[PDB]
Amino acid sequence: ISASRKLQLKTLMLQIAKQEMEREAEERRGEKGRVLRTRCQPLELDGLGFEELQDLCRQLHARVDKVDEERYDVEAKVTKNITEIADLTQKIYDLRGKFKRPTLRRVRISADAMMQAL
Amino acid sequence: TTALVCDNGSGLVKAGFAGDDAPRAVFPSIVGRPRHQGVMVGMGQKDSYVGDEAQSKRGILTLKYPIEHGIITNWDDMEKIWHHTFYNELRVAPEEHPTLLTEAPLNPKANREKMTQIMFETFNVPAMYVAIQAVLSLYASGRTTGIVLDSGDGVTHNVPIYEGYALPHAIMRLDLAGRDLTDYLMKILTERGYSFVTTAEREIVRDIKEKLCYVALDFENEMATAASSSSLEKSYELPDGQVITIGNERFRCPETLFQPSFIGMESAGIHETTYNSIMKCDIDIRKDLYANNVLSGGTTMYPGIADRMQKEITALAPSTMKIKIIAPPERKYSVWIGGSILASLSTFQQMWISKQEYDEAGPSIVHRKCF
Amino acid sequence: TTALVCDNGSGLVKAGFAGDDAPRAVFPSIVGRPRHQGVMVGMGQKDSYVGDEAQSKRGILTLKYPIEHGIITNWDDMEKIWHHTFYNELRVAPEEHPTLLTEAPLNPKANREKMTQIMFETFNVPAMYVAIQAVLSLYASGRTTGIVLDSGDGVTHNVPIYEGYALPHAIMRLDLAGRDLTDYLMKILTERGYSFVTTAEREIVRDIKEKLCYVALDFENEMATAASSSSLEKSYELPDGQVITIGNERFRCPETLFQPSFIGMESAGIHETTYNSIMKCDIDIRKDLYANNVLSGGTTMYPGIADRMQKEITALAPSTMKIKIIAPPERKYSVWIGGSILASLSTFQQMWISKQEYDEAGPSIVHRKCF
Amino acid sequence: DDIYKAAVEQLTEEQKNEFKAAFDIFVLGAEDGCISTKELGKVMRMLGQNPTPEELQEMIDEVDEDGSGTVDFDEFLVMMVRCMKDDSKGKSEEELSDLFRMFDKNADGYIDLDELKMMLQATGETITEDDIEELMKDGDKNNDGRIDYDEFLEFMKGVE
Amino acid sequence: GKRQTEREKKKKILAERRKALAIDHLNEDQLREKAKELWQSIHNLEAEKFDLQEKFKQQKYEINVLRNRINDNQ
Ligand SMILES: Nc1ncnc2c1ncn2[C@@H]1O[C@H](COP(=O)(O)OP(=O)(O)O)[C@@H](O)[C@H]1O
Ligand SMILES: Nc1ncnc2c1ncn2[C@@H]1O[C@H](COP(=O)(O)OP(=O)(O)O)[C@@H](O)[C@H]1O
Ligand SMILES: [Mg+2]
Ligand SMILES: [Mg+2]
Repeated sequence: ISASRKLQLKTLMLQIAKQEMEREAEERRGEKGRVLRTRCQPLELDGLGFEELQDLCRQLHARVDKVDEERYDVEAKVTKNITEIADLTQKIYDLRGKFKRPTLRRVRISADAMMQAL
Repeated sequence: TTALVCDNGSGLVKAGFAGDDAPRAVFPSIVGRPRHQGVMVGMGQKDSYVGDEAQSKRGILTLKYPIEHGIITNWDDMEKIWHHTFYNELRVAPEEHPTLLTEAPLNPKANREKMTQIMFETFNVPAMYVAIQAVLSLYASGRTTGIVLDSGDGVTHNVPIYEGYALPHAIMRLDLAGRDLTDYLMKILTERGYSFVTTAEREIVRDIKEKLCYVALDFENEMATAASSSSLEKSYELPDGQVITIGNERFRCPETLFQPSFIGMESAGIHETTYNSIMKCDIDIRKDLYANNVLSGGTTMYPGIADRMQKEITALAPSTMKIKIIAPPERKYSVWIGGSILASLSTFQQMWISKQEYDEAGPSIVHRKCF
Repeated sequence: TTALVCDNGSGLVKAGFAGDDAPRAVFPSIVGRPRHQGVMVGMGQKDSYVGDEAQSKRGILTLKYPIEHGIITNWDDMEKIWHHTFYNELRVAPEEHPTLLTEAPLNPKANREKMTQIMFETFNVPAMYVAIQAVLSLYASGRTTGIVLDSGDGVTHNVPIYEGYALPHAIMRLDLAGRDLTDYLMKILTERGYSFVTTAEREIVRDIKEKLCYVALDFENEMATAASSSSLEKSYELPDGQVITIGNERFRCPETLFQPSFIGMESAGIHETTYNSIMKCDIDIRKDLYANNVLSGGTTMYPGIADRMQKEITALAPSTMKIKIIAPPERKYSVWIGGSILASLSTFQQMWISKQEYDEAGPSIVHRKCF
Repeated sequence: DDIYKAAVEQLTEEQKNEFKAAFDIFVLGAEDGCISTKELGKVMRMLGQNPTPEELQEMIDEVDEDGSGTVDFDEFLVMMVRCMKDDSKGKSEEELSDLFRMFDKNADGYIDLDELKMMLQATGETITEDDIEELMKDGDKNNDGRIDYDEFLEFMKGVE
Repeated sequence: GKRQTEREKKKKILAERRKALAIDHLNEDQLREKAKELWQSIHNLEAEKFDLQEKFKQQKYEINVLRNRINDNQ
């Protein structure tokens, strides 16, 4: 078929995919927000004595430090993920650099203007 | 700041700031004192014209190259050339710019140490680094393997590299280069009557070689054809008239590359030292080196050399391997383009020889880890 | 969850999840540091290429196997190999999977204890179990009796089993295996002019051995035929051209198995150590062992060995017994298939060495009831 | 017309006036404004940024195939938008990776032809045997059993 | 890999994450305000950990993709 028509169809597909990705991102954001709302339970502090409220706060802070520990664990895991991502990128660039070393440079800076000085 | 990628070479000094496509200023490296007496007073006659200025007043000068074969034989003249390059062709004081010189393989140590001592004491650069002229030419091709034949004007050297690991035991450096071809052409021109003797007329013979000579695909057939017909005789106009006609001197001058017995050298041509350099490598990387043979340097610009060399190597090599010869159109400045690319890298930014390091270990720092 | 059936071996590491037909990832067990200098900057050059990656860059590496003869001589390299196997070839963290290593018979204790200590401390598996490499090969054949000759690449061992009761006093372990055959082939190739010396070229000689060599049915007749005609000379193309022609080296390399006097070893061939292993057994189970002789391991893949061995044993054995040699087409992975079957059993599910047990008794738990 | 009018706005009304002045520069002039057809080659000669032979071939396919001897304003601007650099640089590497990951619903590490067909028909475009099969010839260059990662990464180079 | 060093780093970071405050030095409204503030802080904790999980999932998918494409070489 004609190249222009196929290119137009490819452009239509890419734009539709981008729109779907943005809509799915909106869905992910809303779903994550709602789930986060569900994770944190409502607090009813009305008519709470010093002992009850203080104990509840201490329990909440203990759970907070537990969350700190879990976030440290998942942080170590995500750093491992980042490290292996970097290793994969390094290996891929190594495979591509068998023929793509002179790719990164800048040429034709100022010498193309200077011609009639001599 | 930006780095200065200088490239001393031997015959043409090529320099320019890192990160561009072509050197900013390219000019012959000759320093010529006047030789006659001089009678006009107040004409403002200097004592030494360097660079491209001495290619216009060459009628009354005695040009003498300060670099013979890679090595530097006259340090005062080389210092003068560097001073000119920094101050008049680039107009950037060296106190605020790193420099990246280039050096042929297997050169004397004292040359490199004196070079770094000059750059650190006289010009007082912040940091300088010396790199082998073939690795840069491999950078410019965008490869990471391959065996590069860098036939400059001073010395022809053939450095094989695989996967970034250079093979130091397989470097074959041969001292036949463009200058010997100029001398041989000047010597065979005498067979028709044209005598060039003065050191100024060597430049005219060099121009003849550049504009007319070409490498024959098959030597004997060309010798037979030029001896019967007259379709090869190309004429050329000297700087004063009296056109000359070059016959079979056209392809006999650059043939010396493949038969160094013409100028009395014993060694084998550039077609067989490449095969020998390959065969010294390990048995498992010979296919890749066969497929990625790289040409560089000025003297490899002869019309028709990328076919003669491929034919010769295909004759020598096993019949199954594929022989491919990479001959980019920007051959002459390949080393400098590679130098610019290398100086523009972020990973390389900590390999410079910083001045405080030189102050602590002396000029012998160059042979150390900072190579 | 699923169990990891790893099988260290010596020459090829075979691994995969329990319950399949073939190992998921099979790759040579070699770790090769680069040996040259390396001039390209930023190429991303690592310090050690392991597994199948070092069989492609072997031109500039010095490959060295971490397992010599069953035993492990270089624990750091073996740890590196295991780490690669778990993380890159299977991509399953070991924190959530039991492992089933395999070990040759009659190996040093310290090797096994160090293996279990590594698996429990570094990789931190839930539970690991070590099994003898011949019982698995007997599992894969679907038998329950029989004497199995598992001629691997490191060590050849011959474990007889009857009705599920192994006979510990009749195990005949011989240290001739595929590696010694590779070295002997590399040594007899020099009789035609081909010299392979580098540790990288040992791989080329191994490929020659795999693709060309075969076991002769009768040795003297083949030696006489190859010395008169030329119907045996098969040619082979090196990794760079220059084809080579192997004459009577074809059946002389694997003949070392049946005459270990060729490489100077005193002991008797694999045709006579099987008969000796049988004769040490009781007088009433010799018929069953004669009828169910099993072959396994890589080195028993030579074309024509299942007939030579049967002829030899029939010559040695009494004339009435029937000699049958089981040679399944999936010989190479027989041990691993058996390992998968064993790990998939429900009755076996309580034999693993659980981590709490190791914490209570130390690494010496492996010699205890949990064998 | 949506893509057509987008290309129209690519060379906006200011650029339209500039190129109309240029057209008056290289037109025959001193005439009724009947508009010739050779002006599309005259602009190629005048600009220095000569259109590629692909654009001229497209013009021949579109115009002068019937020997009209003139170029429509619509066809003239069609040719003009085909010479100026209305490039999109082929999106971005991250954008390509995201779009291809969404295309790889099966997470196969590549794109399958069924995946391609579903993605295309999810846009509403008529994807029949004239598609896919031609795209097997055209969209998939390797045709090595699937559409591998580098195949479609390089396939959408410099495209919209 | 040298889990002692990892545990020491965990201890240092947790000490950085350690928050010890007054528990019997505020009135009922101040106590309720502190409870609400702690609730909001751990709510931000839940949100951030959800983000971490999502980004880790994305990273793992990209790791699988890159591993597949690098194995596709040969
Ligand atoms: N177009 C050309 N054709 C043939 N020979 C050339 C051409 N250009 C340069 N040369 C030869 O190459 C030499 C320049 O080589 P060059 O690469 O500048 O050496 P260096 O490595 O010292 O820079 C000149 O002396 C000349 O003899
Ligand atoms: N098709 C074959 N023909 C001949 N020899 C082979 C063949 N395949 C493998 N081998 C030999 O067997 C060895 C592999 O044996 P293997 O069973 O993998 O040992 P391990 O018991 O350590 O796994 C190789 O080193 C090779 O020498
Ligand atoms: Mg040079
Ligand atoms: Mg085995």
